[PDB]
Amino acid sequence: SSYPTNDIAENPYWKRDHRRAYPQTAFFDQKTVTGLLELGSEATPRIADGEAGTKALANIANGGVSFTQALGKSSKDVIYGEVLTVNGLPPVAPTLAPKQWKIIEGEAAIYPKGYPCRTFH
Amino acid sequence: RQYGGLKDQDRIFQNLYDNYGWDLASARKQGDWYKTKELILKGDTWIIDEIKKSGLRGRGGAGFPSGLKWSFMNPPGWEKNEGPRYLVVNADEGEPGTCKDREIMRKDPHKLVEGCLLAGRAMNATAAYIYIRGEFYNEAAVLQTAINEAYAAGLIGKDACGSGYDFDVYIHRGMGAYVCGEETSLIESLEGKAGKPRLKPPFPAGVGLFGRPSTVTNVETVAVAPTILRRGGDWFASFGRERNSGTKLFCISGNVNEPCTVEEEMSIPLRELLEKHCGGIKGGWDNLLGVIPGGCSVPILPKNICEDVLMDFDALKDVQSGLGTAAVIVINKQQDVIRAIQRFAAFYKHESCGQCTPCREGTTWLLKAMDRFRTGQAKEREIDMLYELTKDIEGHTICALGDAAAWPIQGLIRNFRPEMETRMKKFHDEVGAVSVGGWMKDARVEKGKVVGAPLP
Amino acid sequence: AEIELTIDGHKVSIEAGSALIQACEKAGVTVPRYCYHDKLAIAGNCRMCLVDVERAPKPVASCAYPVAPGMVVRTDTERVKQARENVMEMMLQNHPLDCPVCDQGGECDLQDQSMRYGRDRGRFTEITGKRSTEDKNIGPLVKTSMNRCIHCTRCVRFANDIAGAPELGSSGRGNDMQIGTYLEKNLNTELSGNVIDLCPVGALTNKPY
Amino acid sequence: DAYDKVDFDVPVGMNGDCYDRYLIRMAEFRQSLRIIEQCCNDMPAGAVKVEDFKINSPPRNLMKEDMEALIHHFLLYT
Amino acid sequence: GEHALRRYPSGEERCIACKLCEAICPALAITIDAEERIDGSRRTTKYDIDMTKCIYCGYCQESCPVDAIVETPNVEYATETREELLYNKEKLLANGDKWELELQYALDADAPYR
Amino acid sequence: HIVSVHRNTENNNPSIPFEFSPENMKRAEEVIAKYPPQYKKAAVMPLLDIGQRQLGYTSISVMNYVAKLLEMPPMRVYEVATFYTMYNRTPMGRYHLQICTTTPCQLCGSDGIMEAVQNTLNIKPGETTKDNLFTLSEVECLGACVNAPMMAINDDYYEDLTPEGTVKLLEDCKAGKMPTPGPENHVRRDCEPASGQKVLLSKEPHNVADFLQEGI
Amino acid sequence: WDIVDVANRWENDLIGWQSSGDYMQATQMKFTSKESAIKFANKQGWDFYIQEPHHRKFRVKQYANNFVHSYGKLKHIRTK
Amino acid sequence: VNPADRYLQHVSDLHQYAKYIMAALPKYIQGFSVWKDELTLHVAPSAVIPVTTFLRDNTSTQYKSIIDITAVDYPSRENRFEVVYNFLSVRHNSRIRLKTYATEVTPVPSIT
Ligand SMILES: Cc1cc2nc3c(=O)[nH]c(=O)nc-3n(C[C@H](O)[C@H](O)[C@H](O)COP(=O)(O)O)c2cc1C
Ligand code: SF4
Ligand code: SF4
Ligand code: SF4
Ligand code: SF4
Ligand code: SF4
Ligand code: FES
Ligand code: FES
Repeated sequence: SSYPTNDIAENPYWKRDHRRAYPQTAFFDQKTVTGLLELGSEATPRIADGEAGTKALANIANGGVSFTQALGKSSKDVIYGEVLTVNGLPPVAPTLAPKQWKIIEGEAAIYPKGYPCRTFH
Repeated sequence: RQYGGLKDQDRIFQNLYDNYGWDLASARKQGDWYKTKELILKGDTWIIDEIKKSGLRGRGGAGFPSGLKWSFMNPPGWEKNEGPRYLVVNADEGEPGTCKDREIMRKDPHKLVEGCLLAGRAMNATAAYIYIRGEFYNEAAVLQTAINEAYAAGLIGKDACGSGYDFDVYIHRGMGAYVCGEETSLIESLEGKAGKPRLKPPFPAGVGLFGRPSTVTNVETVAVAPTILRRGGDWFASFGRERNSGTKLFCISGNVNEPCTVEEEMSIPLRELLEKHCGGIKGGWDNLLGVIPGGCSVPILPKNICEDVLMDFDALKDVQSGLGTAAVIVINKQQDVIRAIQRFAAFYKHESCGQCTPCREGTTWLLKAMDRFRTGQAKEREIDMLYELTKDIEGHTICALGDAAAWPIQGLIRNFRPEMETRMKKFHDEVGAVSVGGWMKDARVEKGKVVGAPLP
Repeated sequence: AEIELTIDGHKVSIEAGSALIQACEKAGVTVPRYCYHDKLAIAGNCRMCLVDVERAPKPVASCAYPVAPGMVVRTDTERVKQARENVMEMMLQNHPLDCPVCDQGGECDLQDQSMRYGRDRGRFTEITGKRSTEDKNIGPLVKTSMNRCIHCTRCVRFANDIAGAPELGSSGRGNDMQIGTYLEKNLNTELSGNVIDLCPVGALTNKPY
Repeated sequence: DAYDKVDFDVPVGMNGDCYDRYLIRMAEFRQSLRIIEQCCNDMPAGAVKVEDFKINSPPRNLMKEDMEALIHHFLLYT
Repeated sequence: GEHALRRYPSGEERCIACKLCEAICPALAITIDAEERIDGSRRTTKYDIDMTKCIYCGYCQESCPVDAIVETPNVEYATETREELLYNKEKLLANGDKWELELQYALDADAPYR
Repeated sequence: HIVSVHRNTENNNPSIPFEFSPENMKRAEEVIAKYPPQYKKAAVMPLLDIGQRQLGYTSISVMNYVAKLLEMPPMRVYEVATFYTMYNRTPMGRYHLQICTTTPCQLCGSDGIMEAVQNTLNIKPGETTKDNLFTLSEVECLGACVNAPMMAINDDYYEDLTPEGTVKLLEDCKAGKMPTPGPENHVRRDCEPASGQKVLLSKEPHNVADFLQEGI
Repeated sequence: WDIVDVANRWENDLIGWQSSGDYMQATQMKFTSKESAIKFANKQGWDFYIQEPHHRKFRVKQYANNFVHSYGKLKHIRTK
Repeated sequence: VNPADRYLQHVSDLHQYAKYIMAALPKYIQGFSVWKDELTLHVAPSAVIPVTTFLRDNTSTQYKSIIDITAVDYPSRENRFEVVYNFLSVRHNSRIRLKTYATEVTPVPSIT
């Protein structure tokens, strides 16, 4: 056993369980993305007058505006900040850990020159 | 403002050593039942508002203020209850260290009966039950003779003191259980069941003994009540600090030179308490290993702390401890603390009523661990473990016996960790090394019992 | 006639003066417990349904804490999870290793709540070990194996209240409390085979099955 | 599964034939033997199953001593 | 290999009918009926393995807390009928009889690793 | 320790009869009247004590008879007298040694007192003497903690003890003649310091009548 | 599915195996709502019976009920 | 340490990517869900063929390889089967899922 887990007295199990700390599927409708385009975000909220802000949320929550109307009403800075990248380019399909290849050519290769298989590392 | 050493005119009780006899005429010479007729004729609101001005804290160990405790008893529609209200006097003590309430009842059974009538008038109680310890046979006999003298004088009964107020003091004797010291277990033992504590949100001032409202007061804080109504609240409020007011009987026991019971001021230094009125310490102030203020249910104060500590509720709560019953059990340096707290844990294992699961399943585990730590059959980590198994009992129980059984273990681990490590290193180099639970590598379960290990 | 409070952010309305565990059951909040039952009296023995209540210093027992207005209840406090692990470990240290021979294998309330709320491992490893309770012959219909009793009083509360057979009870202090007739007296009632579905552990169980 | 910590190369053919599918199999033997050597040398100590007994079973030393672990053992299999 | 129901020292059947080998068996080969016997002890009336739908996963051996059923390393028991390949309680008690000297050697080297 | 489960061999039977003595019956009717006439059952605690004064111990005949007297089932008597330490349900001798062993007696030598008792006899702290005279019982705090090592015999406590005086106490009780009624070998009064009296050194008390509030 | 009289189970002559001729005895479905189960069951063309659930009646409990004052006969002894 | 903690930055990148993909084809993408570095686009059956071509043809996506496609029935839903498509862009080292629905008799169009 390892030390912070076989420990007789300092850990409780709820601090070190991770089966019960599983995260949920972030399910996003089309209308909650209209909410994120028009209300804003928790990082950058574009909402003033919070007591009226709940009512401003509620018509989108009932289906007041549409998504194409949300994209058309949205400013160029919003479209280039949160939908697009900051240069105006589409976001690249993300990968977790990128791999950069390096072909091994010389006498460290697995087959010498003249064989149609190369080692790629 | 040097707190301590009050004059002989400023003591509440004068029978505390039996110079003057417990007789009713001797109580008249002492000053009892002198103006009780007029005090009963005064309103209950005046008595409650006078005892609120004194700062009478609770003398049973909880410390809760008695004026606020007596005022919770009358919500403004109590008259719509239309029945009997009962008062209960907790004359059962069994707290290790204290003798103060046996000293109430043997010396002065009459200020008890007087304070019973006065506190029943303060809360409009119809009767009163005094719960004597069933061990205390001669104490119960002397109290019954004194209550009979009070019936014969007419100062108690159907027409108490010519004031049209009815009041009966009966005596109940509890055959040897210490969890019956708790107020609600006391109520259930008077009801005729087994004496187990009940849960909190049915408060006993709301609905209590016999399904009727009842509060439970200590026998001392009732025996102080008539003199503090006579002398006034302003005289009692002068002693002690601003919130901790007045005087208290202290039972100084353990290994002092001269064990005694005095009645002295609150907020007084422990050194001036032990040095000036009980000889000293057997061996001097060098010979102080630890001190337990209050009963068994208090953590130990170590040697450097207990030099400048005062004996109120504040200066002991500030050092993470309790005043309790203000029994002073000092522990000799030639005695062992681990054997002492093993005996305290065996006391709480014997005395638990056994109703809720963390208290009952806990003090058996605390005893199985303290026997093992007294022998020394452990690893260095298992006393950090014992700290955690104090913490898991400490606040999840019905009454405060689980809270009480937690605390001395916690004080031992906070103040005497190297004293336990020394015994454990001693066991590690007398005989072989030891695994968890006390198991040794030779230890195997043969037919029936376990051999290979010396079975603590 | 009703009281509105908050459990887990959920807002719930319940009839006045009820227990807090009925408010948790109404709001859908799952609270573990061993000595509470719908058809029986309230006792606070098992200490399992402790719960974080604003304006309370200690975790209060949710089965006997009455419902008050303006109440904010939280059940996912770290203190409540610690409390459930603590009380569960306390229950398990004198309860014997009888799960392959117990009759409540896939049915044990103590067992399914020990995965969900209790501790992973056990620190009970003394040489002196667990206590042992004498077996108590009650009758021909009820097999009785009282080492695996947790003293939830539920059989006693029932045979007192509803069955009307006052022969059951609890005699002792400390660990030496037992649940049985004191004299070894046979239990009759017209429904004595109902105490064996009632005990959450398998201490009172079926004799022909 | 700790293939990042272990160093190897990869053979990838150039013509899509059955012969370059052959030559890259012949070299993944080599790379696999390289894995086996680098993992024989760098094997650490410690536990071999996951930490907790709510998803896989306790050892038989422990579940015959532990009430908690007997409960977990009897539940992970029924 | 084939299956065996062991016995205690001084001869007692070891199978306390806990049904754990039945509940885990991925191909449903185990079938057990259990009754309380004359002593009041819990024992199996009927124990049975179908060896034509056993898959040799060893979960039945991993699951038993008493360690009552084990796998002997015998693979040389090939038969000529199906009826012979259905092992009741008696065939498996005779196997756990026969292989006990060998299962000592197996569980002296396995039991720490279990 | 507490041991509950009752054995039905001899001298503890529902069949063996029991009734109150008429003085005990008059005291029983006096004690039941202390409580409201509804809650008769609340007098279960003293009446068993009353039966314990008549018999040597609390049998099942006394618990069954008090249950018949009080309109109670007998299990409600069995719970109450099993929960309490003082209802000794086994027969003992005449004298019941109750040596306190809690820490304030332990710090002042109750080890020496218990050793000086069980050297004189040969019995264990749960064992009785074969003469049926003495019965050891180690006990927790008996309320006299200041009188630092002590014990109890029947209802009288004996305090401030030495291991040399304890064997003389036992030899006095082995001859029938009671040793003292007093609490010690005459070294103090009750709880006054052993040197003398530090406070309350007056001949007549101060009356409370001169120091009054003026509020009345 | 409700069982068939002849086809459910019968003890084997050989060993005592529970042999069946009914093949839907082990199948059992779970649905979210009652309406989804009815829609699927009459969509597949099946004759169904539906059984209504039974919840417990809400009755208000107090712990302080356990010891209320009895003016007349006690007619009960609680014990806890 | 929680093994879900190592994903969190890439899971945020996956969120921003999917919000872009929804803003690019608003006619055809009903929703999406990001679990833990797993992206799932939620699309109508008459919208299968226009989304898939996009996932093949846009240079930012380039989900060339089909990996595995299958169905799952939920009998409680009116549209009983859901049909899942898994793709892998071997350029960008990325995976993607596409979920549609179909009843027992009504179709979903083929991407073959
Ligand atoms: C296990 C336990 C034992 C107790 N024993 C006593 C006792 O022996 N004497 C006493 O006066 N209070 C004792 N108390 C405190 C009682 O609850 C006390 O009567 C009440 O809390 C306060 O009474 P007071 O206002 O007079 O201080 C005990 C409490 C507990 C939890
Ligand atoms: S704390 Fe212990 S003695 Fe007190 S009520 Fe609870 S179980 Fe009983
Ligand atoms: S009742 Fe107790 S012993 Fe029996 S199976 Fe459940 S947890 Fe195990
Ligand atoms: S006998 Fe059963 S129901 Fe009764 S308290 Fe014990 S475990 Fe609970
Ligand atoms: S062989 Fe093992 S798992 Fe199978 S019934 Fe017997 S004890 Fe249980
Ligand atoms: S080896 Fe596997 S399939 Fe065979 S009886 Fe054991 S668990 Fe079942
Ligand atoms: S169920 Fe609430 S504490 Fe036992
Ligand atoms: S401590 Fe021994 S009698 Fe109180």
